[PDB]
Amino acid sequence: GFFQLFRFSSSTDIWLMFVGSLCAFLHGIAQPGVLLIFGTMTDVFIDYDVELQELQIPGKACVNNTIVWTNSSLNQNMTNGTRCGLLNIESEMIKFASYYAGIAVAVLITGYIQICFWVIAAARQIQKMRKFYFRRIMRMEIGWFDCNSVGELNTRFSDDINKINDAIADQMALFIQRMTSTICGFLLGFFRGWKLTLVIISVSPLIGIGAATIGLSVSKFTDYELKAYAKAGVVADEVISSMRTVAAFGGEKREVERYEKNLVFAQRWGIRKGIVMGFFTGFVWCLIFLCYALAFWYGSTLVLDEGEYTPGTLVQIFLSVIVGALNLGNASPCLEAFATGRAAATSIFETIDRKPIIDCMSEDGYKLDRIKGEIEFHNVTFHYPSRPEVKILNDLNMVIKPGEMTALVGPSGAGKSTALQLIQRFYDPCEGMVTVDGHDIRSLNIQWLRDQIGIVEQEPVLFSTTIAENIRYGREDATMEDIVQAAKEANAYNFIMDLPQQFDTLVGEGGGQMSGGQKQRVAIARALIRNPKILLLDMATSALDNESEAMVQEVLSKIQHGHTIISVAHRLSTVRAADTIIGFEHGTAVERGTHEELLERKGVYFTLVTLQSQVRRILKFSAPEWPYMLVGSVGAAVNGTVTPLYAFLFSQILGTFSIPDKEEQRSQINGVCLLFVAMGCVSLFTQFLQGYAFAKSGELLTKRLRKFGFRAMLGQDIAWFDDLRNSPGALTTRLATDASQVQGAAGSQIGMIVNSFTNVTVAMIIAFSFSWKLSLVILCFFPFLALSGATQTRMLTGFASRDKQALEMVGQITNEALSNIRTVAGIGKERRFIEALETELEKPFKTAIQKANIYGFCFAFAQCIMFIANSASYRYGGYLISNEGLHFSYVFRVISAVVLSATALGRAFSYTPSYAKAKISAARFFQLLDRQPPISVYNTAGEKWDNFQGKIDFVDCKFTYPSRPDSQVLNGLSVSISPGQTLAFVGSSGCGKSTSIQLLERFYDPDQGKVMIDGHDSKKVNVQFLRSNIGIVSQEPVLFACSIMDNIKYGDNTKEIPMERVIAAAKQAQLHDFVMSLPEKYETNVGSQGSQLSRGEKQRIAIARAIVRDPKILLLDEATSALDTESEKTVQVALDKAREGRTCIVIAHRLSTIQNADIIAVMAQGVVIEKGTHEELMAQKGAYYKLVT
Ligand SMILES: C[C@H](CCC(=O)NCCS(=O)(=O)O)[C@H]1CC[C@H]2[C@@H]3[C@H](O)C[C@@H]4C[C@H](O)CC[C@]4(C)[C@H]3C[C@H](O)[C@]12C
Ligand SMILES: C[C@H](CCC(=O)NCCS(=O)(=O)O)[C@H]1CC[C@H]2[C@@H]3[C@H](O)C[C@@H]4C[C@H](O)CC[C@]4(C)[C@H]3C[C@H](O)[C@]12C
Repeated sequence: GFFQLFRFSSSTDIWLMFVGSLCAFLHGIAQPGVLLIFGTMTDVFIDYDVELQELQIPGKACVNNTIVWTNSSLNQNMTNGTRCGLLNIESEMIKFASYYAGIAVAVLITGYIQICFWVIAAARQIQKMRKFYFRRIMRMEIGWFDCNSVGELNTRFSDDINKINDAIADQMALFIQRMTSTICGFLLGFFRGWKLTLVIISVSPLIGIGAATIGLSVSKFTDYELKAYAKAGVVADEVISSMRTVAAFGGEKREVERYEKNLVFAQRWGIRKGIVMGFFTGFVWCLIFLCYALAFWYGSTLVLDEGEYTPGTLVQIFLSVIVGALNLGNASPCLEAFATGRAAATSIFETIDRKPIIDCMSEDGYKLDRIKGEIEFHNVTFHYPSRPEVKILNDLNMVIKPGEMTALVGPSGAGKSTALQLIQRFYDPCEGMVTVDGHDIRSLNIQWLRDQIGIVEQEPVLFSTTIAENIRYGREDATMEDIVQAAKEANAYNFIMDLPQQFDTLVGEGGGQMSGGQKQRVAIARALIRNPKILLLDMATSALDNESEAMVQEVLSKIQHGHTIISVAHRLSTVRAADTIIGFEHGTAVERGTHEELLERKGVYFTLVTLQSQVRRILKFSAPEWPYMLVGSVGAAVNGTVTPLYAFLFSQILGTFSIPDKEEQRSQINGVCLLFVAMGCVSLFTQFLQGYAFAKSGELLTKRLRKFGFRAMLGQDIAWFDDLRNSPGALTTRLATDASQVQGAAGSQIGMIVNSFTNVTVAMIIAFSFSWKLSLVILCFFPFLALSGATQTRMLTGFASRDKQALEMVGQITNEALSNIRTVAGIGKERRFIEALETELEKPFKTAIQKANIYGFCFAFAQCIMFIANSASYRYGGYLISNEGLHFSYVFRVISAVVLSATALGRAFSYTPSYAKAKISAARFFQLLDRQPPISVYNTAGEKWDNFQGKIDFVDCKFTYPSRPDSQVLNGLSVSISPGQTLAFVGSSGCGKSTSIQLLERFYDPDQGKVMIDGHDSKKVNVQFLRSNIGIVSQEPVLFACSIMDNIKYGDNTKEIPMERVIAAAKQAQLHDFVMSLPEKYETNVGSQGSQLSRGEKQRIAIARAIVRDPKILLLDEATSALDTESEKTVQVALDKAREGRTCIVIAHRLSTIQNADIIAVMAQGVVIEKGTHEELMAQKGAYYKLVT
């Protein structure tokens, strides 16, 4: 519902929203209410000019000029005596100039209450809706998190509640003043004259449809432009990310064709954005100017003869129906903000109240002292609440006698993580209650249950604090003398001394965190500090480095002793010294014995061991765009004069109700309300042209500035893609958003700087030609009105709404308590993370009570400055009607041409992309285009034409990784070759040998120690002619968003694009029978949407992508890392076939790949020591000799 968004309001938060309600009803009557003054004020100007200029003729009775020449100082001689000083102008303008000055004060102080008492009174609810939501989201099960994301529960905390902030706070008071001004705008048009407002009201829904689709079409075309660019920004976001393989196959010159062709969709919603917002700006415009010629043409007849409308109330019923039909349609961009919020709060308001099964309640249970360490599982059966169509635990039965160890052993997945997880009560058994020393796991306090058990996880995860209270989370009572007791027994005390500081070393997450073998040593102290009676460690040393494996398993196996331990094993050589291994095969704990009762029986421990335990820059660049920017700047000089030519002409029709002969008010008033018809029906056209051409110039620019941008980003060094800051998740935001900022320094500045030069010139010239002594009063208020035109269209600096970067500290304390929810529930309490959010949630609240009276202020001073500009300048205008002798038509033409072009000179300076961020956004593309990287594909290709035959010979290759500071030395070595053999590097692990063959292409170059191709050097061997003859294969395979054949097709775009060699390399590369076992012949699309392949049998595409070429050197760099050796043997047949006449370098990490082939040189320092074939690894140690020793 919608009025259910107002729930979380205390009693002091419904009165703070009610004095803002009747100050938004009371501000919202002054916009048609001030027409009551201007109605009756242009009638006292015009009842004075009649008796002035009728006295300006010595005509009819000159012995008594009707009344005038002092016939009021007599006694009773005035039978018609109105033509005297009855109508004193100067004493009447003071009776009007203090009418505006009262509205100016009573709209400054109610335009401040209505928008300070709705941003305060609705940034006080969200501090309570973003707080109940996080308190009940932590009391869920663990099962509710298994079918919800982390990234979906983190846009429903900062991106979704920021939509029911926009519906409650700002757009509600600023709605109800746009609704009580379109009620009083029509009703104060009826009560004056009923028949003269009924004709205008028939076109009044046509002026309001057209002005409700300008506001509703700015914030609705950003749904399309994100959804019409990203059909093409998913092509150049999967080439920059997979950048190693587009280089080595040479598809640089053609990949930008598949991005240029996909790009015109952004070129089409850009041109149909400056038409719809362009044409409908004219269709409002024309319909105002054609409506002035309907209330002054047919409205003249009623005031010309009828007489039942003085000409004041002919411009007062008319200007109040117009201003009550703009404000009707203008309340539609905020009647969208109500329904965006209403539809998007159904997910928050559901999660606030669910009351699920297990939680943090301290009532319903039986707290039980003296647990004797009894664990019992009755006959259970279990289902995950994500994939419920399986019985994971199939009728389990196990007992755990207290005192000593207990194992739990499976083949590969039998009771991997679920069987150890029921006992600390994360999930519930649907049958078979499980019990601990009497009564079962339910009917107990969960706060009591989770204090005995202490778990050691698979992976170590640590919170962002320091190592003092990263241990103190378990059992908060314990002291600094007592933490170190567990910090030594877990063997971190020798890490306490050798540390840059003691007990405050902020290396939790925002510091330099250490290795997993010394992160696992922190969690043991968290589990020992609480004095537990149960232990549970589930593959503790699983994802870490095996050097640490020795010392951390000594702490579990030998140091820990004294009570129950239920510990599974990463490998069974550790769990041999056990009490009762209760391992199993499927679902039911079958063995229940030691290794000697299974010396005669099968089990899964006596089974498994036999197979495992055996600016001028822009305009010159926008060169072909001279026709559109010229027709767009002739059409921007005609609708820049329509703002000061209206004011020259409205005061013309407002003066010719003071021409004395009654017939002249039928043909002078008709030949001026005919110029409005030629002013609307032109500005319906030229407003369209000024919007069409400038959304075609700067659109066809920014389609072309992406094509030149994406080529000169593609063909460069590999050594700056892997630079630190411009990572491929943040380079394609420089090419999506940042390439449209340049549009505001060529195309659209011309439509502001010539739409202002023929605006604030023709307005001054009309102003200064008539009354230069009145034009200097109102021109003092001139800068303060361009602020009321730049705020009327509303993105003034004064919104202060880019304080999202104070919600990032809130957005990190909510992520490190929800992305690791396994280790918060099972360890200690989540009570601190429902006290470390609610502390932190003050700093965005204080910056939404400091914004609530700056946007509160500058909304009112940009609303009371026109009403005081007419107060100090109609006042002085009456000083000149009566004393200095000018006409009354020359006040309306001077006071209204510098304010009618003072609001339009600031309304057009907010509809233009700013210029500060467009003179530097085009200053980083113009350096990206004009950049000369030292190695690149686009070079004029020389230094070529050598018949290769793979004679690639190394001489002392010292290397650095000269971009990323990984080391200062990578291993220098020198290996020669003859064509047809192997280099076969095996040895060190970290960046020593694989760098040297990632060096092999034109990727990196040696600073020293130059290499040869055929006696040449790889600074004077070109990139294009070398790379035709290599063949690489990578570690992670990557296949593009195409079919099976098309990636096989992708191997060579250099030649005539082959079909003939796919058949010859189908049965060679061992895919000829898997390409026939498919749902379709070759159109199996495996990119992003179809059924995904296995990496173990995607390698067979990754090898086969190379061999469609005619390579002279292979680069078999680190394939075949599939963890199932059945599928490894399938591709191991495939690597053996890509040989017999081709140079190879195969690293062969798993040593069964080929051994007797050729030399083995690299080592830990990588020095060439063994230039020898495989028979020389007996007297000196080699690859196989180390693992057998
Ligand atoms: C009629 C309005 C003036 C009354 C007013 O001040 N309302 C309160 C201001 S708000 O609640 O804070 O927006 C103004 C404000 C916004 C104006 C519109 C917007 O500026 C959008 C375009 C701008 C074009 O230059 C003219 C047509 C137009 C479609 C404008 C017509 C008209 O002058 C509007 C509708
Ligand atoms: C007259 C209307 C209300 C403001 C006003 O001038 N009232 C005079 C009384 S007082 O001084 O406030 O006392 C305003 C509101 C919207 C305005 C119109 C819109 O801004 C659209 C265009 C804008 C062009 O610059 C001028 C013509 C015009 C068609 C405007 C004429 C006039 O200024 C309108 C109709």
